[PDB]
Amino acid sequence: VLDRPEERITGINDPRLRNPSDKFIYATVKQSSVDIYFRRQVCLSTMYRHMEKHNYESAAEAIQAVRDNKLHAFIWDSAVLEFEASQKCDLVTTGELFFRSGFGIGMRKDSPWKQQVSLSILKSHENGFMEDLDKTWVRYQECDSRSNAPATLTFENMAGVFMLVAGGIVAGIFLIFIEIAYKRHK
Amino acid sequence: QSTLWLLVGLSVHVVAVMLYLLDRFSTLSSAMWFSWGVLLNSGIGEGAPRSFSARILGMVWAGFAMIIVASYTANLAAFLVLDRPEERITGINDPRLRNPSDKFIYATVKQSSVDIYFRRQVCLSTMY
Amino acid sequence: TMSDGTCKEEFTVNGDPVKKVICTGPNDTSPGSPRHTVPQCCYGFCIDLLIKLARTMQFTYEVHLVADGKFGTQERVQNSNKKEWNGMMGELLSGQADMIVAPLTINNERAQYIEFSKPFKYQGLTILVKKEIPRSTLDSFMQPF
Amino acid sequence: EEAPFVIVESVDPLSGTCMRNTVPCQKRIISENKTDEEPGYIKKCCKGFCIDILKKISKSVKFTYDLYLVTNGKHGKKINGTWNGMIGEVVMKRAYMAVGSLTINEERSEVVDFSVPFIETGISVMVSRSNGTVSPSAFLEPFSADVWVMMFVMLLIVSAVAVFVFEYFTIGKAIWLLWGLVFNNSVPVQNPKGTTSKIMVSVWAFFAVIFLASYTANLAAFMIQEEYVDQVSGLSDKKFQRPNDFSPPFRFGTVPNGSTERNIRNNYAEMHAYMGKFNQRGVDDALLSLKTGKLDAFIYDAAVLNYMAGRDEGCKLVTIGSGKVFASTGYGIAIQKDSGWKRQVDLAILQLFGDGEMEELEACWLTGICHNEKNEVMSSQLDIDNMAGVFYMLGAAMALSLITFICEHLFYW
Amino acid sequence: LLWGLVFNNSVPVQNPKGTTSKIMVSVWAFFAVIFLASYTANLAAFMIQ
Ligand SMILES: *[C@@H]1O[C@H](CO)[C@@H](O[C@H]2O[C@H](CO)[C@@H](O)[C@H](O)[C@H]2NC(C)=O)[C@H](O)[C@H]1NC(C)=O
Ligand SMILES: *[C@@H]1O[C@H](CO)[C@@H](O)[C@H](O)[C@H]1NC(C)=O
Repeated sequence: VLDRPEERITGINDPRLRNPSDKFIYATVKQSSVDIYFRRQVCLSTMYRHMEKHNYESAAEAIQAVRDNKLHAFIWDSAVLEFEASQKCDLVTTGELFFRSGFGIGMRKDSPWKQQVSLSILKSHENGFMEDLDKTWVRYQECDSRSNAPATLTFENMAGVFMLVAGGIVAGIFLIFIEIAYKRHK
Repeated sequence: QSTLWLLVGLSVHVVAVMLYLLDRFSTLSSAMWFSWGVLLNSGIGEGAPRSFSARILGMVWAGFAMIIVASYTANLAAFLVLDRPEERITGINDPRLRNPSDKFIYATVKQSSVDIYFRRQVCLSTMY
Repeated sequence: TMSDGTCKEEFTVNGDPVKKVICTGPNDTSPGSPRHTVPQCCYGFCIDLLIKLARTMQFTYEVHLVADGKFGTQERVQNSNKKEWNGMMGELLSGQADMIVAPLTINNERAQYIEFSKPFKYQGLTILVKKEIPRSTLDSFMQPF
Repeated sequence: EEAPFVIVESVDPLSGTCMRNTVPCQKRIISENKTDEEPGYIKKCCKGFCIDILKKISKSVKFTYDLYLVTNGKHGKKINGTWNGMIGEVVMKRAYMAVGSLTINEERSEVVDFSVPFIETGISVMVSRSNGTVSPSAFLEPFSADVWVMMFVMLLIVSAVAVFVFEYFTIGKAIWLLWGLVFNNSVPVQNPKGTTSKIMVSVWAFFAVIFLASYTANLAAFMIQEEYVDQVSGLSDKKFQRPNDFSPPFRFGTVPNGSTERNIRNNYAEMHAYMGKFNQRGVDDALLSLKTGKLDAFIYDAAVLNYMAGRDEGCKLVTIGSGKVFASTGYGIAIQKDSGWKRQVDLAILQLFGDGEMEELEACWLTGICHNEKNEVMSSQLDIDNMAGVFYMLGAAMALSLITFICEHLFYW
Repeated sequence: LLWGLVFNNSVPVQNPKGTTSKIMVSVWAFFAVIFLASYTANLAAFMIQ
């Protein structure tokens, strides 16, 4: 139990996310919505500076840099990142959702297609259409993996004592040789 | 659960008599003493079954009983931690202090300062 | 795309025909390139939704990726005073587009100049970090010794 | 009046007008005798989630407002092309806005406007409590299979060579002593040849005790486990789809003439027809009839069901979880059509989302005891499947003993 | 023999009188293994400090 890693990272309340040290880096995508949210936040300014120092250009690059242990933690959207984690695999999400908002089609002001598209989107939410899209190729197509467990026994664990096996055996060969030689002498 | 308890009491005897009849085909009672002891890791010894493979199977069943006692000590080490009381009460944020149930009672002194503080508090009215 | 001009079709797990569309745009290389406005081919959740929507509303269209990969935010450019909408938001607000179908967030900063539909997928924000297995076997006979 | 989104109260037996952080909400009872009239004007005062929302909006964009409860119909449905309930009160010009627990769909949007949704919600399924079982099947996890047989063959070969060099016997001797080392059991210890071989088995016992300490610790570690399941997987599940098999999971609650009602009716007609036998008295009757055994499956707005599951004594439950939400839409603030207020109200609610203030409202309006602390008492040797598999391995060993005895009888003669 | 039961060590096991006394030490070993499981678990518990 003692040799358990620092395996605890929560949402935006943990002091670590507030007093940044160069052991960790938290990055995002430049010019992104997350940048707006963090900028117009009163008492996260230190975090915002330290983050602005190391942001990226695209989501995929950051995913890769996290896979290569250059970037320690990533703060991005929830759907994209959840799929990317559960699917690729051996990456995990920690913490609870905080900036709960939605996605949406965009339009310049005053196009009648706005009034039409809103009704269309609702109709589509009703027919389960969106649901079957999601089930089709958003989720349920991943490295669906369970939770963690303590470590097991491996060969590197046994090597330290297998040496005493062969070492004792060669010592015993030499020892029986010399003991029989001595019993032949006296 | 009396089931994992009672199953071995019959399995030991049936496998012992099985190997005993095997040796008879080419010691019975001594084989029973032996199987009970080797399950219990007794300081009581006797002779092994005559053939090689019969005592081979005996030693396999011995490894099985070893896994049994390992499971038992593991389960006791578990029950150590599992039977821990609800020993966690924090300041005024825990939901329990917010959704009161008649299992707990939180009291103060009437006309006291604490009563003022809790009264002029917006979303602790149920608690109050 | 394949050399035939399109990109070859395929099939889902159920053998269903994956819809695809021809989408021009980037230089095929954003970091280092003059520009190569080359035809690509797109397909995605949003693409499916766009297809259904259009069939429901009698559109006709052509998709093109954004010029510089950035979602969009406000900025005051250098050597001027006019603060400008960056990236894709700008490509909409300038006149280069009539709609923006993508994973776009919703917040009042954008909602000043744009009109939003109802949300079509709720979500939030969260953090990703690498998962590590390693055990701690080290001179097992010696560490407690 | 509804679940924590809006609450009503008697005013104040101490002060004549009620406490701080509350809004006076009037009620017009019209249910007295029909003799002359009485518009029952009682001043009560209301408080809750949506009340706080509008209390902040009004200060942000400078309304003033009375507050006006409603009588004819709970929420609202179409009736001969007419609307009752809150929507009815809106279309009849008696109110610009309606607040509180109100959904969003297509049919309402056809006649009234809608602000931007400020809480996502949808359909869900609540059932009785669930229980778990034993997750592990065999206790081989404390080592890799490769570890296991690698050690196996290494030990066997070293034993054989130690015998072959000590003679310079009785294979059973070496085998049984090795197995006694690994199992710490009493063994028929023959052939104790007094030589260096004794030092060899001393080192053997060294290795064996180290390995057994490692194994017991590893099993103590791997003993940590948990389990849970729910025996329904969506509105598309066969039970709901085919509610006429042998199993009658029955009496789906679905308080009538709300929203989920009409959604179900427009999608699953036979489910509606068979669902004609249901629960009709709000949410309290639902929870009761679920507790007794009068029914097993409830269907209502997730936004109140997850809360009810949270602040509940004991622990009942909903279907698998959030990932099971059907036709996800959100609550809103329905304002009259084409009013100029719409853009400003929308922008103000977005402003609230921005500065992280919905956190406070979720913090002290929406929390539960059992909506946390996911764990279970670990499984002792109650695993009948694990032990049954081990016993099946034992019986296979018995059969192998039979067959090798037959083969030895054949090889002798 | 009693100390070997409590300690599970190799002992110079003399006098194995074959009678009911053998059933007696069988129950002895039952108690001993239960007690040793209890002791190892208890030490695992008290190790937290
Ligand atoms: C659902 O529809 C029924 C159908 O009208 C509504 O109510 C009924 O109950 C009222 C009060 O007892 C009566 O005044 C109505 O005459 C009666 N209607 C019929 C056809 O019997 C009911 O209020 C609606 N809402 C709910 C939640 O049930
Ligand atoms: C319409 O009105 C008739 C009586 O005029 C009534 O019987 C019927 O139930 C009503 N139906 C609807 C859908 O309003």
